[PDB]
Amino acid sequence: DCTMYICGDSTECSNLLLQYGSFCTQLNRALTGIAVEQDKNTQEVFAQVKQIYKTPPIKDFGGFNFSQILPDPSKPSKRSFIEDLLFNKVTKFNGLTVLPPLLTDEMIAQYTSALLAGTITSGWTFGAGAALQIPFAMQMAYRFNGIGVTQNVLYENQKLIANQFNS
Amino acid sequence: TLKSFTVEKGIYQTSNFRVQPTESIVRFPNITNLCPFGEVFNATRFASVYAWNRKRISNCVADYSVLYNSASFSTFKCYGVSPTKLNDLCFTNVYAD
Amino acid sequence: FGGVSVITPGTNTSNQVAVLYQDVNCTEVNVFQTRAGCLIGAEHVNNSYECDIPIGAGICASYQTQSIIAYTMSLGAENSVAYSNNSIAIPTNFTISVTTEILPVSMTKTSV
Amino acid sequence: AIGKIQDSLSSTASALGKLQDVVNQNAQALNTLVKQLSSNFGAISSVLNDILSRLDPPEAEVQIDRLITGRLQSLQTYVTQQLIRAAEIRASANLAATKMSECVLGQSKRVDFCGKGYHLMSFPQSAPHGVVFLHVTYVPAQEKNFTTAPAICHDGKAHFPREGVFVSNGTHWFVTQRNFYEPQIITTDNTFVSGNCDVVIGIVNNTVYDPLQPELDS
Amino acid sequence: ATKMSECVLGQSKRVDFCGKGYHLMSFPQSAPHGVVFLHVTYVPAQEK
Ligand SMILES: *[C@@H]1O[C@H](CO)[C@@H](O[C@@H]2O[C@H](CO)[C@@H](O)[C@H](O)[C@H]2NC(C)=O)[C@H](O)[C@H]1NC(C)=O
Ligand SMILES: *[C@@H]1O[C@H](CO)[C@@H](O[C@@H]2O[C@H](CO)[C@@H](O)[C@H](O)[C@H]2NC(C)=O)[C@H](O)[C@H]1NC(C)=O
Ligand SMILES: *[C@@H]1O[C@H](CO)[C@@H](O[C@@H]2O[C@H](CO)[C@@H](O)[C@H](O)[C@H]2NC(C)=O)[C@H](O)[C@H]1NC(C)=O
Ligand SMILES: *[C@@H]1O[C@H](CO)[C@@H](O[C@@H]2O[C@H](CO)[C@@H](O)[C@H](O)[C@H]2NC(C)=O)[C@H](O)[C@H]1NC(C)=O
Ligand SMILES: *[C@@H]1O[C@H](CO)[C@@H](O)[C@H](O)[C@H]1NC(C)=O
Ligand SMILES: *[C@@H]1O[C@H](CO)[C@@H](O)[C@H](O)[C@H]1NC(C)=O
Ligand SMILES: *[C@@H]1O[C@H](CO)[C@@H](O)[C@H](O)[C@H]1NC(C)=O
Ligand SMILES: *[C@@H]1O[C@H](CO)[C@@H](O)[C@H](O)[C@H]1NC(C)=O
Ligand SMILES: *[C@@H]1O[C@H](CO)[C@@H](O)[C@H](O)[C@H]1NC(C)=O
Ligand SMILES: *[C@@H]1O[C@H](CO)[C@@H](O)[C@H](O)[C@H]1NC(C)=O
Ligand SMILES: *[C@@H]1O[C@H](CO)[C@@H](O)[C@H](O)[C@H]1NC(C)=O
Repeated sequence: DCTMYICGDSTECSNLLLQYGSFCTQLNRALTGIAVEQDKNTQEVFAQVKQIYKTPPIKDFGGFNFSQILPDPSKPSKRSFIEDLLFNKVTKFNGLTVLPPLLTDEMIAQYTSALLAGTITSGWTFGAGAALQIPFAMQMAYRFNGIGVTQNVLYENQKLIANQFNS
Repeated sequence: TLKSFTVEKGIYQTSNFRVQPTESIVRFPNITNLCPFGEVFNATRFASVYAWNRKRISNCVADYSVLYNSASFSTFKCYGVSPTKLNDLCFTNVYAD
Repeated sequence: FGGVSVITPGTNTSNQVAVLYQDVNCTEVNVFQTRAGCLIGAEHVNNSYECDIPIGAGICASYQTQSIIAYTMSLGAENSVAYSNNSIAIPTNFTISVTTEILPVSMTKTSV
Repeated sequence: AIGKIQDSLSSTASALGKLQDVVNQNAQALNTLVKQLSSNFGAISSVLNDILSRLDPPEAEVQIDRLITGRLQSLQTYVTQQLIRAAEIRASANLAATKMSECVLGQSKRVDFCGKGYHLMSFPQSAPHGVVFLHVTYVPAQEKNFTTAPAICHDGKAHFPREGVFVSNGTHWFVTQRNFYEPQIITTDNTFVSGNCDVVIGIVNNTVYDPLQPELDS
Repeated sequence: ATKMSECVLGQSKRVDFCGKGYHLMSFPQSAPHGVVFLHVTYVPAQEK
């Protein structure tokens, strides 16, 4: 608050700031646009998928383990062990306030869970359009063919690639 | 706040809610001693210019309206503080030359 | 003390307003308590809808049949995927869609 | 789709909200710069001619000094938001130029760079203080469930498709391109041989047609 | 946003856009005031 910061609880000080025009209004509007922008930037970086996708209870992904990135239902917040590791490593009366974000950590985790489930179960088809179910071995075969590697390499070394991915 | 007679759909911050006080609390230590300003102003003899006296005054209460209502003073210019808002304040130490 | 924000639709639609007191409890001030502050005048609805007027902490307000309502904003329609190790979903028909994208280019050449 | 674009642009006036917001921000900045002239900034009057007509130079200089101080602070503040707004305008112009160069003049394979869906081409349109792109995209519409297998045993050898994925309608197995259902007979001209059935996980048994065998028999 | 759009929702062929090596697919993860990506890349190891 520009008014409370410069002239909190002083009528004469408020009268003097009224003589300077709208410098107070300009700085509040500037912080209003910044506060809107932050939520906006969160919106384009996170809400790029229309539907909330959820992984099936069957984890037969060709040996690929995703329990470290997929959310754990036991926790009240739907977050992963890795996400908890990231969240654990990150650390008044003068008119200054902190506005809460529009999307808090729970729906942020839900958006990331939807993106992860859609990616794992559909490749790029959920982003291109409707989500098309694809086996994960076939999806990685498409990815390997996308970089000039024949799919026989994956279909002969699936166990080795799964072990290296888990490691 | 928007300086317009038409408001578009959305949220707008307009004012600041404040709780207004209703009770006035003025507290000072209840010293009943009369201040020796009268001895300083009404001394029989004053010292020299270079050997200017300095009276330290403590633990007293002074009203300062005696300095106002007396018209004998041909020079009264207070510099760092307003002398009219003096009885509502309290200070650590006061020195009278 | 706390900031005062007014949630309203367009004045063409209605003159009804909803008042949010920022970052304070509903003690000093149809009352809904949110993490963003104390909301007075807006009804609380269990059903989730798309966000129209954002408030904060997942709460969005809208003017629906009429009164001002408040709800937790929805993230979209839930759609599970029938994933299995031996099933494929392949398109059989397609549509050609045209989308509009607008980007600013030039700002007004003001000389002072 | 172009008719729907025309109808949407005729109906929704808020589709050009970015351009309207830029124009409104410029207008608000200019209006703020204009209205800051009415402020006294501690002077007895905000009118320069009134100060000059009322006061002698020894005090009028102090008054106009306060006036020009407030005015220069307001002016340099205005110039500050002018430079910042020009900075995101330059960023948006660079993004639009990159978009048009990679999207109109070519076929960008970047996902969601030219709108949702598989990108085919785009057409730019003139706009006041901006440019408008009409992204023509390929979006699938109707789908169906099919049984698939990563490889096929013909004589113990593992067959993989050269392009596409094996599909089955329940009784017969076909190979088709990835983004459209177009079933074809699985032949040696569509698949290649690599490895054997003992390595590939989830391999199945089918028959691969050889076009050379009827030609040799006939 | 560009990295997530062309790296999670697709397979980018841009070098060093999704980490060193041949990019295949990536995982987004939630973070306080940020987003963190797990880029799975293809790296050759043994040559002749
Ligand atoms: C994926 O890996 C995790 C470990 O990162 C496995 O979880 C462990 O499971 C074993 C039993 O199989 C437990 O004894 C460990 O205590 C678990 N550790 C953790 C951190 O949960 C998980 O089982 C693996 N899943 C698959 C499909 O292999
Ligand atoms: C694919 O979808 C299109 C529409 O998106 C279909 O075209 C329509 O077909 C019906 C026949 O059932 C006609 O009455 C309509 O006039 C067609 N629409 C247009 C715009 O021409 C098309 O038939 C579908 N094709 C398949 C193979 O399903
Ligand atoms: C799967 O597709 C094949 C196409 O090759 C179908 O086989 C044909 O079915 C029609 C329907 O009576 C017959 O007239 C043809 O003679 C069949 N051709 C061959 C080569 O068998 C088959 O019926 C389909 N199966 C299912 C379950 O849809
Ligand atoms: C494809 O057909 C072959 C037969 O040509 C199957 O091979 C049989 O495998 C079982 C299990 O190991 C053996 O008991 C049989 O003796 C094998 N047959 C012969 C003739 O040796 C093979 O399993 C089939 N593949 C699938 C996926 O069904
Ligand atoms: C000095 O004497 C006069 C006598 O009228 C008295 O009014 C005054 O209060 C005395 N001194 C002071 C300053 O207290
Ligand atoms: C007000 O809204 C109505 C539709 O309810 C519309 O037809 C009319 O043009 C609007 N008028 C204004 C002032 O925007
Ligand atoms: C509001 O005040 C009550 C007082 O009993 C307290 O129980 C409650 O937790 C407070 N809520 C908030 C939002 O601080
Ligand atoms: C939501 O429904 C529950 C019953 O399941 C009820 O107790 C609660 O008051 C409802 N809340 C609102 C805002 O309607
Ligand atoms: C595919 O099968 C699943 C089985 O649960 C079903 O829900 C889905 O609608 C089917 N999709 C099509 C296109 O047949
Ligand atoms: C798919 O998973 C099921 C387990 O439900 C298993 O019985 C089947 O053999 C698997 N098929 C392949 C091709 O991996
Ligand atoms: C290839 O040969 C050169 C010497 O000509 C040697 O220095 C290099 O290490 C060799 N690389 C491999 C992969 O054997």
